[PDB]
Amino acid sequence: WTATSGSCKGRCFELQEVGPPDCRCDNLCKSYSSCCHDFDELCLKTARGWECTKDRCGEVRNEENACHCSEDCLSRGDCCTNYQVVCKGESHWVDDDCEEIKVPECPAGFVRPPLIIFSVDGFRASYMKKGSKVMPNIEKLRSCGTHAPYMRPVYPTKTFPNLYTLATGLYPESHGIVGNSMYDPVFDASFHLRGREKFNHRWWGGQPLWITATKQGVRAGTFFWSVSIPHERRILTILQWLSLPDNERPSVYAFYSEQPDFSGHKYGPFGPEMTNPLREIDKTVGQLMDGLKQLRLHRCVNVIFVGDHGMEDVTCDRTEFLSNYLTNVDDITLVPGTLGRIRAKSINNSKYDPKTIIAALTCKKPDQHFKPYMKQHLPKRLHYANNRRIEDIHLLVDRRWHVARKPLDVYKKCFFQGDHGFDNKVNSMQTVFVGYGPTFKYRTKVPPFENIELYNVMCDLLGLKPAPNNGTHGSLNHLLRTNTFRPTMPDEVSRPNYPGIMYLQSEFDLGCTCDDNKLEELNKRLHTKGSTKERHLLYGRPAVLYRTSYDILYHTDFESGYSEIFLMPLWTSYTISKQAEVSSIPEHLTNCVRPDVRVSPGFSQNCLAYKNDKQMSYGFLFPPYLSSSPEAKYDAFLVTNMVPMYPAFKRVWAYFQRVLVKKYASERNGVNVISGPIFDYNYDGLRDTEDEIKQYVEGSSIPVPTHYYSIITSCLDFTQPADKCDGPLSVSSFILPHRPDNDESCNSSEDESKWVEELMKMHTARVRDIEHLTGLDFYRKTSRSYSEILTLKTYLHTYESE
Ligand SMILES: *[C@@H]1O[C@H](CO)[C@@H](O[C@@H]2O[C@H](CO)[C@@H](O[C@@H]3O[C@H](CO[C@H]4O[C@H](CO)[C@@H](O)[C@H](O[C@H]5O[C@H](CO)[C@@H](O)[C@H](O)[C@@H]5O[C@H]5O[C@H](CO)[C@@H](O)[C@H](O)[C@@H]5O)[C@@H]4O)[C@@H](O)[C@H](O[C@H]4O[C@H](CO)[C@@H](O)[C@H](O)[C@@H]4O[C@H]4O[C@H](CO)[C@@H](O)[C@H](O)[C@@H]4O)[C@@H]3O)[C@H](O)[C@H]2NC(C)=O)[C@H](O)[C@H]1NC(C)=O
Ligand SMILES: Clc1ccc2c(-c3cnc(OC4CCOCC4)c(C4CC4)c3)n[nH]c2n1
Ligand SMILES: [Ca+2]
Ligand SMILES: [Cl-]
Ligand SMILES: [K+]
Ligand code: NA
Ligand SMILES: [Zn+2]
Repeated sequence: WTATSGSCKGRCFELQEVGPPDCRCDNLCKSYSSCCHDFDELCLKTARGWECTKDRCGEVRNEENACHCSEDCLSRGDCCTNYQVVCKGESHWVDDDCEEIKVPECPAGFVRPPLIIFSVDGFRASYMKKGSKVMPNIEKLRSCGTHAPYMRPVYPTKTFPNLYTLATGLYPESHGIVGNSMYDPVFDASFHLRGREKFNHRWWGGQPLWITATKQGVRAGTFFWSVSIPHERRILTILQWLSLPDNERPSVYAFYSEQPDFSGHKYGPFGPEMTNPLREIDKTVGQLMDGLKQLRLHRCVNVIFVGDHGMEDVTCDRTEFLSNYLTNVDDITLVPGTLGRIRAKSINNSKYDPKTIIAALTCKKPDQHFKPYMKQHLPKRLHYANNRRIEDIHLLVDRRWHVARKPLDVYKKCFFQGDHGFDNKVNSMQTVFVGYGPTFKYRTKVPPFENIELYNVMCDLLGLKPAPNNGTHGSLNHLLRTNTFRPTMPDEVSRPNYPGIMYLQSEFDLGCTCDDNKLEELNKRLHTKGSTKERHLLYGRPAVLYRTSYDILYHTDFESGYSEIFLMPLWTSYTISKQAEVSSIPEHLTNCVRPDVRVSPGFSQNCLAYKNDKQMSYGFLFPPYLSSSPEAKYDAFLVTNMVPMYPAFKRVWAYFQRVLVKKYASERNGVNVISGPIFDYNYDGLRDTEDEIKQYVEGSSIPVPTHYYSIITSCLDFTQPADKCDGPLSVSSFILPHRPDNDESCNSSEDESKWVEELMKMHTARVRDIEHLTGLDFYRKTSRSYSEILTLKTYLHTYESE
């Protein structure tokens, strides 16, 4: 109940919200049906429109007007945005040359430059170039400020997940808004776009920017606008808030536009009807900037122009129907559209089986436009699993397609021509970023980056300490003129042991077998003391950031950090020059495994466990194919270089090591490779402790990895070889799921040259994703600045075209 018989007199767009049943006068009251009776009349004036005209100049203040052209309007802070232009001979902000803003030029009483976040729904990244003729204000922001060619949204590329990621720095799995539609089994409640439940605070985790600001004594403008409040009135409200006295004036403001997304759904991303919505967004930007100039704030405010996701062409006829795959289509609930989430219709139904649902949806049709996954098997780069709100069964839908349960669902819900929600690597889902202001750089282009990074930067801009989040603070320092955040490398927690030769061959009973001079004896010894280490370990050894017991092991061709707890390397490092040659495993060595005389039998794997385990085989981290000499090849068969691998996965791994590593070394002028195992049994994206491991090689304590990673580094200037690089680095990485079958690749019964690289590209990763998953910190010793290394660690190689 609201006693809607209070009044909004002097309260229009009040900054603190009042508690029911007192009536509300804030920018959200409409959405709760709780505005006072007189809100429309007092707070939403429209008389005479939004612009001054010649004849309105110097008028007598008429308080009924939407905005004013009278003499006192400036000191009142309520002129139409074009007042100085029409009535004072001033130019529009867009018609002024840009001039570097070296320092904030702010009115007395401002303690920090304000921040205005201008967010645009469905603003696809290519609109910046393709709509540039009809967006002169936006284009001036872009070319004068700091801009990226595009910004990567989070998955799913829906509106609420992305806006809340912008506000918090968190993946949807951590903030809790994991789609536009959700069921939470603990609350037994549902969350929907339409309606009441979405206003309940228990949906919204982490700490959004407005709460971070408030807690630290920075005042925030209310960020959200009821849909019926027109854009002109939102701008005028922000500009009025900017005229408040110093003790009441917010320091951060948000404007939100429902366009161009609204029209993109109806007409497709490039429908000829899309020109008008883009013109209108630009007109609104122009109104803001003209209004800031009038208040002498246009060289004082930092403005962020940011999208939530792009838009793709999608029509009704590109719909796959689960009823064409499943016989039991009625025993399931599907969350449909550009992603699929499947659960049982009834938890009382004990004959529902996710296993058989997945199998019935797997590679069933020659051009099938979606792929089913258990959520823990989704590419780790999506960070889309660790939430009770995310259903165990997920469908990744091809760009341009929809998935629905039954055909009745589509024609009884062609309406739409655009949609979004797909994999966040898809070009059409990319969105925009432009920063303009004293704290941003002047005329600077920065590389594409992920929207999870912006919360830290907005905190920096406001002098706030960010709540814990998924950004990597410092990775966007290159956007900023000042206010940079100077991070330190994390401290190593465990230092390694460097074992020498301590065991005789005969002490090992591992059931392993192998068919195996003063000039060359001095050689082997030096190699084992780390003589070639500067060749194979180019950026220092990775730091171990948790408490554990491990050994550094040196060899001619590679170096490893061997874990006595997990019985295998945490990491193996080697360099393959452009000239390197691929050999094969000689026949006498096909099944050779050799004890490592530096490592006790008790901390070694054993061959017997593999013989016994009919499901599990083994592979090697440093590949025998890339040995530098027949003598060095024996090192590759050490029991300490061995890892557990399903035969189905060995097909993948063998092709990567035999063909692809050499291919990248040719193409990139040498590569440094670091590979290792990952254990993430609870799919939280974080290194498992040993008591979290759910699977072991049968009869033994050898833990089975959930994934294998590799980080492949070279010189960005590929005229210099990877091992002699004078400047910036270039990286690509991956985190391959370690699976007992290749069901994920529909073409797997073909030659590895037809499917393996495609699989690896799907599982592309950031070095930072590998760091969370292993508790290691890479690139500890380079000649580059730490900020630059942080940027490199957040890089994702996406394999999309331009
Ligand atoms: C992305 O960045 C984020 C932010 O840094 C990272 O997530 C953090 O990870 C931390 C490490 O795992 C985690 O720490 C835990 O916090 C527990 C306290 O949790 C509450 O308090 C915080 C702080 O205010 C709050 O943010 C939390 O909010 C969560 O929960 C509610 C709903 O339940 C949501 O509204 C909200 O969205 C958020 O949900 C998300 O996080 C939880 C995990 O906490 C997930 O389960 C959800 O799916 C969702 O993703 C909470 O209200 C604390 O209790 C934990 O302590 C246990 O573990 C420690 C280890 O030190 C152990 O020593 C203790 O004994 C204790 O164990 C006890 O509980 C166990 C479980 O019941 C039990 O088995 C034991 O026997 C013990 O009884 C733990 O320290 C932190 O909460 C989150 N923060 C957020 C915001 O998500 C994230 O890791 C990053 N991702 C990547 C890939 O890097
Ligand atoms: Cl239909 C619809 C959908 C969303 C909105 C919003 C809306 C606007 N800004 C938001 O966050 C800002 C965080 C800082 O960075 C910029 C975005 C949020 C997040 C809470 C989800 C929602 N206002 N009106 C709406 N109407
Ligand atoms: Ca884990
Ligand atoms: Cl959704
Ligand atoms: K076996
Ligand atoms: Na297959
Ligand atoms: Zn939309």
